[PDB]
Amino acid sequence: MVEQDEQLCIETFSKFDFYATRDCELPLRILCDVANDNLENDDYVLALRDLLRISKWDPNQPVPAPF
Amino acid sequence: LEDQVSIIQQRIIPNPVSQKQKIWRDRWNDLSDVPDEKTHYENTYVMILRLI
Amino acid sequence: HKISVPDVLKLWLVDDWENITKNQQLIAIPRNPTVRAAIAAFRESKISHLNNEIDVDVFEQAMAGLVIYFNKCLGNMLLYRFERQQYLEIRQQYPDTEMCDLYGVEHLIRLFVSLPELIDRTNMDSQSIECLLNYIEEFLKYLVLHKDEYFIKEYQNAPPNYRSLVGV
Amino acid sequence: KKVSYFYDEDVGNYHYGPQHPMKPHRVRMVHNLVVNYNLYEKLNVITPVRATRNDMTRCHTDEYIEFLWRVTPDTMEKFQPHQLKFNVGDDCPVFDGLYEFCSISAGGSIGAAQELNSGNAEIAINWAGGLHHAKKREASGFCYVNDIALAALELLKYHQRVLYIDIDVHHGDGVEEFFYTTDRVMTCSFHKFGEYFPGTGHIKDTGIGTGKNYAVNVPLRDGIDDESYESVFKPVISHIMQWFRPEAVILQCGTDSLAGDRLGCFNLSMKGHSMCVDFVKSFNLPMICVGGGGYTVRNVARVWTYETGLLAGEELDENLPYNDYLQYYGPDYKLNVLSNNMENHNTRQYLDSITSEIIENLRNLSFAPS
Amino acid sequence: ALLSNPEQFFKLQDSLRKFKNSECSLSELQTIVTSLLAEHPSLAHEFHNFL
Ligand SMILES: [Zn+2]
Repeated sequence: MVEQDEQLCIETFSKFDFYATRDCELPLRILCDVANDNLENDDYVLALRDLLRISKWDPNQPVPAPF
Repeated sequence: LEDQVSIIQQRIIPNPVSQKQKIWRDRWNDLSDVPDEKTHYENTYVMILRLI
Repeated sequence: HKISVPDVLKLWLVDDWENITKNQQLIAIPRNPTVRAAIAAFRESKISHLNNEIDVDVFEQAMAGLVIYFNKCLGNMLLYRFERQQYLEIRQQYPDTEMCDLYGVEHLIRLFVSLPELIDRTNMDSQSIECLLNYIEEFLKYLVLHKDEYFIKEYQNAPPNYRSLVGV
Repeated sequence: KKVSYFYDEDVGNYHYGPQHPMKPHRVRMVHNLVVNYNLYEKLNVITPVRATRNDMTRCHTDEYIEFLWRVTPDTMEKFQPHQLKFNVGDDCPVFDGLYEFCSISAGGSIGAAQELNSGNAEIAINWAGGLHHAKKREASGFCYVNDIALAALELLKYHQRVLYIDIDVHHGDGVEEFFYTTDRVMTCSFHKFGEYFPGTGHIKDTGIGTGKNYAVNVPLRDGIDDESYESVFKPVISHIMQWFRPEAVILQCGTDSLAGDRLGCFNLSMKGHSMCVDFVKSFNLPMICVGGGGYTVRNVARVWTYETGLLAGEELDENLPYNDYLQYYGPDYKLNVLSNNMENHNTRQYLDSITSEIIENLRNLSFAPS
Repeated sequence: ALLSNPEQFFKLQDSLRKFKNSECSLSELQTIVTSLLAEHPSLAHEFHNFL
C-alpha cells in the first residue's frame, strides 16, 4: 500500500508544484485585471461588511476604500 | 557555542564615557590563571578537568 | 411536632441557600407581592370556605399572631450573613415602613419551615400547636400551588461595592 | 517631526509610598536620556494641559472623581468608608498630589488624541499615561483614571474603528470592561493567565452584544521569550488588521513583560519588546504610544528611550551618553536589556492552539451569516 | 501610486500574459515589474511577497 501511494504522489509532483506554488500570482492577475470569480466577490463582501454599508450604491470593484 | 563566545565578548565592551568618569571596573582581573589552548572549547575543557 | 414541606419548596430553599451564600446573589427587597398581601390573600381564601364562628375566630387570631411575629422576627433569625448589609441599607432607605410591608414570601417560608424548632422551646397547649401547624401546612400548599405569582423568578447579583462593603 | 512627545516636568516628583513598585521617576529618567541623546530636536515637545473633572467624568462616575478630588492623606482617616468602597487605600495608596498626577496623565493622553485628530502628528507618545486597570467606579492595580479610555473616546469623534494593543504582562481589564459591548473599539491584550493579578482574561471572554468577537485575549504561561512572543504576536495582529481594519492604534508599551521585573514573569529583551512596536508602526496608521507598567526603572528607562528613538526614526547609539542618572545603569553602561534563562513553559502546541482559536473568532465576524 | 495610465495598463497586460502562459517562467515578469515599478521601492519590495 505504501509503495502504490508513494508512486502516485511522486508522479503528481511537477504539477503539485505548478498549481500550488504559483497560486499566489494568479490571484494577483484576477485582482489587477478585475475578472469576477467567486473568491473575488467574497472578498468584496468582506470589505462591505467591514465598512458597514446600509443603502447607498456600491462604489466600484477597485474603489471600496479600506485601503 | 564558539560564535556566541565572540558575540558575548562584543556585548561586554567598555564605554568611553564611563572610562572618563572613572567608574569602569574590568572583569578580566577576576579570572584566575586561564589556560592558553587553541580553541575556547579546549580552554573550557581544561577548566572542567581542573574542577574534577 | 413535624411538618410536611413539599419537595418543590425543599428544592427552592436549597437553591436559594446556595444562590445567596456561595454564588453572591440577592433578592430585590421591595417586593411586588407583599408579605401582608399574601397573608391577606390566604386568610380571605380560607375564611371564604371556613365553617363555624369558633374556627373563624381561631384562624383570625392565628393570622394575627403570624403577621406580628414576622414583623418582630425577620431581622433576628431569618437572614444569612450576606444579607445584613442589604437589611441595614433597606432600613436606612425606608425607616418608616415596616418589614411586613417590605419583605416577601421567600422569607415567610423560612419563618414557616423554622417554626418547629421554635415550638420546640415553646410549650403551649397541644391543641393550639396542632391548629397552628395545620394552618402552616395549608399555607405552604397554597404557596406551592400559586408559585407563578408569589415567588421571584431571577436573583440579582450584588455589585462590587456591596461585596467590598459586606466582606464577610 | 511627526512624533508629538508629551512630558510635564513635574511628573517625576510624585511618590506612591515607602517601598511601592510604581514610581513616576521613570518618566524623568526617560526624558533625561532623551534630552542627552539629542532627540529633543527631532521630537515635538508639548507640555500637556491638565484634565478637568468634566474631562474625567466622561468615563468615570461623578462621586468617584469627586472623592479623588477631595481626598488627602490626612483626612483619609475620616474618609475611611468611601475608601474601602472605592478600592483606594491598600495597593493604590492615597498620596500627595494624587489628583494632580491623574490630571497630568489624562491630559497627556487626551492631548495625544487631539493631535492625531488635528493631523499635526501621526505618532503621539505619552509615557506618563497608560493606566489600564482603572474601572468605571473603583481604582485598581496602581491605577486611578483610564486615560486610555478617555483617549479612545477622543479618537472616535473622527475615526470609525480603533484598535487597542496591550503588551503589559497583566490583562487590560479596565479598557476591556469599558469597551466590552461595542464594535468600534477592538481590544487585543497579551497577558499571563492563571494565578495572577487581574484574574480576568480567559480565551473565551470575547464580548457580548454588538461587541461579540471584539475582545481578543491571548493568555500565556510563565517564561515566554522573544521568538515565542513573536510567533504569537505577529499572526494575531496581522489577522486583526486584516479582518477588523482600524484607522487608529493605541499601543500600551508596558514593560513589565521584560526580563528581571519585580512583578512580571516573562523573559522578553529590548529587541523582543521592540519588534512589537516595529510591527505596529509598519502599517502607517495613526498611533498613540502610551506607557504603562514597568517596575524596574533601569530597564524601563532604557527600553522606552530606545522605543522613542525607533518611532522617531533615529537609531540611537549603543553607549549611554552622560546623564544625571548614569550610576543607575549597571557595570556595562549600555542601551540594552538582556534576557535570562528561566526555562520556558509555552509549548508550540499551546501557542498554535490559542492562535487558531483567535483566528477562528476573528474570521467568524465575516463568515457566519447574520 | 501610478497615476499615469500606460504603466498600470502594462502591469495588467503582463500579469495577464503570465496567467495565460504566453511568457516565460517568472523571468520576464519579474524584470518588467521591477522596471515599471522602480521609482517606488516600497511597492517593488512588497511585490516579492507574491513570488
Ligand atoms: Zn502591568
